[PDB]
Amino acid sequence: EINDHQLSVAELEQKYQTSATKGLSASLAAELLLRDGPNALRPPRGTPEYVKFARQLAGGLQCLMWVAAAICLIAFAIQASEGDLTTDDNLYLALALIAVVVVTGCFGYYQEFKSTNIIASFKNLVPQQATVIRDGDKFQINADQLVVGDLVEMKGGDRVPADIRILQAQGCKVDNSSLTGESEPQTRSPECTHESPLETRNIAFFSTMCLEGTAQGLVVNTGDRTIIGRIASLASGVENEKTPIAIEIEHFVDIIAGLAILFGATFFIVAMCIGYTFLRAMVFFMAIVVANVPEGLLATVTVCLSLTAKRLASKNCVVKNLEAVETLGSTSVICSDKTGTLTQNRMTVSHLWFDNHIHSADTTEDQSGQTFDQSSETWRALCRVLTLCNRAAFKSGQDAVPVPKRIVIGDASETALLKFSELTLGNAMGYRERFPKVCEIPFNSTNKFQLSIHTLEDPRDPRHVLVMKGAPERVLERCSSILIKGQELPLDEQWREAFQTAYLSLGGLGERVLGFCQLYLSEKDYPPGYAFDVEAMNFPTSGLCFAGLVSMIDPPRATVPDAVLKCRTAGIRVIMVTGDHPITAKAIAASVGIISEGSETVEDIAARLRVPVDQVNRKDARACVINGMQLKDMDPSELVEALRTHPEMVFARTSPQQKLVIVESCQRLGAIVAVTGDGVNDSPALKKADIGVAMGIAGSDAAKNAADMILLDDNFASIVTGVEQGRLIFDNLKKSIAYTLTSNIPELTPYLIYITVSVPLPLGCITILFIDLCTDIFPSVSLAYEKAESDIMHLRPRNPKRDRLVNEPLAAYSYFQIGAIQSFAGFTDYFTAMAQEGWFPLLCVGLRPQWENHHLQDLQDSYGQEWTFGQRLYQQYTCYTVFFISIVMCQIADVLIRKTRRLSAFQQGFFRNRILVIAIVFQVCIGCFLCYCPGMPNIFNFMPIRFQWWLVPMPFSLLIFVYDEIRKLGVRCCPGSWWDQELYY
Amino acid sequence: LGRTLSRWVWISLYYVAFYVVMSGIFALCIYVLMRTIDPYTPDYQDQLKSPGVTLRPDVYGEKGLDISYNVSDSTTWAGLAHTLHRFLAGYSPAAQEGSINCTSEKYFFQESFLAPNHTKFSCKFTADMLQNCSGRPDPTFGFAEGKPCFIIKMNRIVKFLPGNSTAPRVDCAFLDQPRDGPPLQVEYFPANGTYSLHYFPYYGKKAQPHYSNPLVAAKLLNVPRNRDVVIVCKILAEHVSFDNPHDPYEGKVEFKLKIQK
Ligand SMILES: Cc1nc2c3c(ccn2c1C)[C@@H](O)[C@H](O)[C@H](c1ccccc1)N3
Ligand SMILES: *[C@@H]1O[C@H](CO)[C@@H](O)[C@H](O)[C@H]1NC(C)=O
Ligand SMILES: *[C@@H]1O[C@H](CO)[C@@H](O)[C@H](O)[C@H]1NC(C)=O
Ligand SMILES: *[C@@H]1O[C@H](CO)[C@@H](O)[C@H](O)[C@H]1NC(C)=O
Ligand SMILES: [Mg+2]
Ligand SMILES: [Rb+]
Ligand SMILES: [Rb+]
Ligand SMILES: [Rb+]
Ligand SMILES: [Rb+]
Repeated sequence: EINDHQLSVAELEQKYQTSATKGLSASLAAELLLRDGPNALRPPRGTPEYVKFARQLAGGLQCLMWVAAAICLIAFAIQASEGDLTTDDNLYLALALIAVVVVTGCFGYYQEFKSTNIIASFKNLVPQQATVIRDGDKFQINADQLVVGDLVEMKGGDRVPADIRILQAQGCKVDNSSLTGESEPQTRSPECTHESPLETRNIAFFSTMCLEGTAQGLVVNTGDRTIIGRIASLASGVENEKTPIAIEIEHFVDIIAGLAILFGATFFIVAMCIGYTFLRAMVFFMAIVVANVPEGLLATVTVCLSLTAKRLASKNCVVKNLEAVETLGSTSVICSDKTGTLTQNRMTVSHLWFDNHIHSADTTEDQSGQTFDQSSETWRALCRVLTLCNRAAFKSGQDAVPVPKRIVIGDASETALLKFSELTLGNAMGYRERFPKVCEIPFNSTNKFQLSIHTLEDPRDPRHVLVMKGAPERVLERCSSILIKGQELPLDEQWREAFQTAYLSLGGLGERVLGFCQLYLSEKDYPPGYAFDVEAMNFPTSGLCFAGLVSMIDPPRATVPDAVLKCRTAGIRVIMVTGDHPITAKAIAASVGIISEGSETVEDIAARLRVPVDQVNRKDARACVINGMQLKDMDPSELVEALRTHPEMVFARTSPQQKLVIVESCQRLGAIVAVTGDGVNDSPALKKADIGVAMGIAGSDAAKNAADMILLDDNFASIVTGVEQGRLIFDNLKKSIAYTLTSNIPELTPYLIYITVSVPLPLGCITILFIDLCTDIFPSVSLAYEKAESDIMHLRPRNPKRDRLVNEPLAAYSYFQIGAIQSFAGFTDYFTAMAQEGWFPLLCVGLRPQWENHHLQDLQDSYGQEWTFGQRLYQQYTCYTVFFISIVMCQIADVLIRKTRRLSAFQQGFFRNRILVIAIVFQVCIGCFLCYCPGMPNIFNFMPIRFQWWLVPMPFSLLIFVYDEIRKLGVRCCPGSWWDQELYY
Repeated sequence: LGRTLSRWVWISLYYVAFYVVMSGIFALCIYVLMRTIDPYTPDYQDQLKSPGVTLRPDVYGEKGLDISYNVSDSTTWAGLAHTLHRFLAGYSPAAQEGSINCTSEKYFFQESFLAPNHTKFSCKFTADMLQNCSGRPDPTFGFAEGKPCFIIKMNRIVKFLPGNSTAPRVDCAFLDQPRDGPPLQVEYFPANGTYSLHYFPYYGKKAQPHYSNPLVAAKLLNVPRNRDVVIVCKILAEHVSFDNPHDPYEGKVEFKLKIQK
């Protein structure tokens, strides 16, 4: 790349077999097109859709659900050697496990397809073109047809077609705001300025836009060999990290798996001691390890994550993975690109100087801010000089698009002036067409002014307006009076000096100061119809009357200055990463709030104190601006110390890779980093981030493709929604998972006892399946429609290593306390239903052999009555159908108690969550349908049940409510160490 | 996890306390449950709608009762006969001694307990009623002559009445054998196959400790030799149903029989 802008035209036109005058040949240019391929970025070469659904099938919970299904099928072999009966339960359980993983994967694939298509519903499929000189002729072709060495002509308003070396140019200015963050329009000259082609001036870049001027050059690189291409392809090398929620789900599948292995090993050893054969004791070990696995928790988690993505979509924020919906609530540091993401990347007029006042304007797009004084006599003249002396014009049919977003045909300087006249005055072009243009001299260095002589509106004035605009010091050397407070006062040394003190004040803010002067021409010296001339001046090029100054800059976006504030009030550290020069960075960091008011760098303390920066101690500075040249000289230890030592940080003149280094360092130190971005300079550092947000309109396709979140409206306020909802689901999933976890023990303990005491089987697999995959989905999903238990948006960011989604207190509580109460409810109802129909609890002990024997059709009960296999099979089904209702009625309490973790249900409100109550009703309705529908006795294992056993568990449910209310009042009333350490989940 | 050894004791005490609290609740619940249970009468007895029918000798190789034997080999029917005999060792004259000689043909209704230790009186059944299908004079119960004696018993349901009009009778007959082969010729002992109506109602083991179910026997005379046959023994009574497809042993017992000579 270095030895292509340093060459001479003689050596270049031999390298590429072209001419700087005549261009490529029609033949060679069609050969190079088949050699080097099209001048287009290479899309990802791999998109197989089957390997797209396969990825959805893989996850931590999915891995457990997969290994447990394999365990079930291996059990269906250990239990096929010894021929057993009703063994098809294992097949149902394993098939349901695999079915859940499959259908949740299908959901995920569908809702990623939807997102990608939406993100492509805003993309521009209009071919970008170029003007090519081939065989000596200038014609217009598609940019994908250009080949290395072709002669290209660039005009104002034309996107640069390739990576070009400037051979000749007249005042050409391009917007390298994708490669660099350079808001300030950059000049392109045919002469070598640097050798890093990023900072030299003889090179134009692939996806940059020619703001103003005219140029002619040689294509030095096409395709993925352009600077664009190598940055976007480096972005392919970086590999996205696991989302935080994925790490926490993996820690959860560590907890449940370790608990399963402990449980199964304990009861395998116990079974060998009891006298069971090694093979059958190991089948029971397998049964325990499957019982710890949750069949439906993946479904409810996926549904919750989808319901908090629909919300964000309605706030014009689309997520690619369902996992991104949480990631912004765990974030501790936000890294943001200055241009485009934080600013508007649109030169608008910011300030003015007239009537000896520095007026300030509304730089916003919503026009929310406060405008200036628009009543002075001077303002109307200024709004005439700026309106008339503007050869720019809006494109056709944009009268519904907002004025800032409209496409204008004109210079960077003139476009802002035209939009200013449109907003302040309205119908700027129509107003300009009330004053014809007799003569004009727009762009000459000798005169340095845009002169336009117009004729006044009324024929009452044959007088002629002379409006001219240009650099203020080129204006004042040609003016003699100043318009102040309804008067034409003369230009004393004082007025000249005040003009200078305004030029040098509005230009110290990093703004484009432009000066405007005007004069009224006589009806006698210049009667209507004067024939003006330029070569021999016949009009006044001197003795004009100053109107005012107008200054333009790249302004901050509307909602950004408040968005970063509400982020910072949540403990999030906002850091800026820009490629623009340091002064602009500090300005748009103070404005938006990254740098607090009253904060000063080590270089500012050295001006307050007039001390060498060396002696100023660093710890006394809370801000710092670090350039790329001195970020490349800095080792890891220096970065960690400088990052913590100065809390508010602005990184300047960074590169694609330096941003990646910053993100990597923060992540290594133990932070969850989020990158907000636009343009190809952020595609590297948007992948490595835990969440990459891209502007959906102003962002380049590379940064919108290497992202996880797309803001379709470019509203930077959506970030401060993504945190709170993202926080809520964490706290609202910690609840949901908790509820579901409780169901393991009231299901396991039946079976654990069916072998330990040899009682008839209380609960069967076809019924635990109905508990997990039908009755307990609506409750847990409803638990995410809850509301905040604190000012979640003021809480400091969650600590990754201490604060976890599932911790040992949560699982231990949900199992050993609550699920133990549920197991007792089931056992009471089991012994009760059996005793009412003839089997007292003592006889139930050890009865399973004869209960399950197919050869005993005369088994006699506690009353001495003799039962066949079918009669007591139906009664076993009754034990099933009462343990079923025991669990569901003891979990109608669970959903309510888990709707809060610290506050009581009375305060929040029992019925405040609507979906929760709908789910409670649906739970009881599915129970009644399953028990009392004709045929369910043999379709499934549910039968009509007496109405006394519905109420045996209700005491237990109210015990659950009482226990959780007391253990929640224990934490809130007494925020003591004992309760919070031992009894808080 | 060893977070703190001293704190471990306090939370261990909390967990043992929680479990013993709920264990006391559970124990109280089972005891109040058992105090709500009458010991002579089942509280609900829902699934005991119609009675089960059980057969001796009971031999299931697979897929139900399959009794196949050779008359010329004592080892093929000795176990069958011994199961019959050890079954009837409690239907013995001096082992059924705790009951009373029952001569009331219509019924045995008893509303008050008139036996030692607040027990009730029970009806009697000895092996003699099975005149030919007893150890007297054939200790093979008909199996050595190719005329086997299969004894049919009905399951007992507390205060269950099977119909007053006549007595329940076992019709044993060939299942799907309408061929030129003749109907199963059976001689039932007691004659006419009647379970006498004074063995109903059953009032529970606490009420009638010495109660023994009535029995009927079928001497299968017509059974062909070296042919696998299938026989259905149905009990015909008002309150007895034999059409249940989820209990093939409701009011009927079906068995496969092969006598090989
Ligand atoms: C929690 C629980 N698990 C079972 C269960 C059965 C019955 C009741 N069960 C209960 C209440 C049988 O169908 C099977 O042994 C089945 C099984 C077998 C091997 C491996 C995994 C599962 N597991
Ligand atoms: C039947 O009654 C007689 C009296 O008629 C009595 O000896 C006994 O209870 C029964 N018979 C025998 C032989 O035991
Ligand atoms: C039953 O026994 C009697 C005498 O013991 C005998 O006369 C009669 O033939 C026997 N019936 C059958 C079917 O063998
Ligand atoms: C029955 O047993 C005898 C001797 O044990 C044997 O010879 C005969 O073949 C057997 N009958 C059949 C059908 O095998
Ligand atoms: Mg940008
Ligand atoms: Rb045992
Ligand atoms: Rb489970
Ligand atoms: Rb203002
Ligand atoms: Rb990413």
